[PDB]
Amino acid sequence: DKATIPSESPFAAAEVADGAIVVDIAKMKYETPELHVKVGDTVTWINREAAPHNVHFVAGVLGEAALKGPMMKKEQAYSLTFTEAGTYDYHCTPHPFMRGKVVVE
Ligand SMILES: [Cu+]
Repeated sequence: DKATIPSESPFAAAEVADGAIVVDIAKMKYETPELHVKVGDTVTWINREAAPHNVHFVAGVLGEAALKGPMMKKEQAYSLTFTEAGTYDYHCTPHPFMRGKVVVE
């Protein structure tokens, strides 16, 4: 695999780690839709909206299986720690017009 999951389920926005890089989910978009990070960085998405949102990487992107992130309620967060260089596309399962990518250098 190319990422580890610190918390399998969402956690409170106010619990976000120091050093995490944050991507806000607001205005029905990933507000940083192309994020560039380094190997070993933790990316945290935060849902600012009432509707649930997640991040979803299809099979073969972060590893063999799809990574279907948990549904984040309003003011919840979810993190992934990227361990290998690559370009990792994702989308929102309930709202698949929402697209993003993490580029790990
Ligand atoms: Cu979404």
